[PDB]
Amino acid sequence: RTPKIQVYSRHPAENGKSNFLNCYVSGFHGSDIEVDLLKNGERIEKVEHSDLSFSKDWSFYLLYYTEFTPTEKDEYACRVNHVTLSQPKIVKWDR
Amino acid sequence: QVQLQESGGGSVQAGGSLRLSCAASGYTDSRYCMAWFRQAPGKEREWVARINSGRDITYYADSVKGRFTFSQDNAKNTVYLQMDSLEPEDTATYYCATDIPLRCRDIVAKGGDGFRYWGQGTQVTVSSH
Repeated sequence: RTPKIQVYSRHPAENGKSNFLNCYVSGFHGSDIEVDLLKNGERIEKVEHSDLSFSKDWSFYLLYYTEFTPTEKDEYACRVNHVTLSQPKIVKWDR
Repeated sequence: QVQLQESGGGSVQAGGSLRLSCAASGYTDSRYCMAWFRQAPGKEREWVARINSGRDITYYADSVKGRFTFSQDNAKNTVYLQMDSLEPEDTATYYCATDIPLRCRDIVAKGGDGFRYWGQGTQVTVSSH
């Protein structure tokens, strides 16, 4: 029904080295959908994504990603707006 | 330029509730992130809470998690921090801090204090029975 969201880094995170932060989103009827990556709750500027979509059942598979250098204390999250959602869903990165 | 509106402090019986309030005029597009610190007698400064400029992400100090919650007014101009289940240890002066999203992004969420624009502080005194 509503989108599935996973948030995870390309590697076991270590601080001061370069890794990638991924947001995988999947569901149905995506033409409208808006996905942001967040650092300390504010949008990350340069972010890329790859989209895969099928008309038969209107399924979609999106992957938003950014090269980032994690630290001890910087918090990172994914935000997703969709029609099915009355209010945007947030998923916090964990480790 | 940026003017803070910060309010709500006063005296409360322990176990009671108290709503702090913050807003700021002067920001471009009224877009600004916001955090609360408090200073109590006998302790260092303590970070309490943080909300982002879009107002849909909140981080809280473990010390207040489950007790303190951000909300917004109907008009959306002001942000509230609802403090329930107050204890005497929460007696302190509370301050809010604001800055533009571009800077806020690099101000660490739990603890970061690099905000340019602060309130003078509102005092909360939590007495026992």
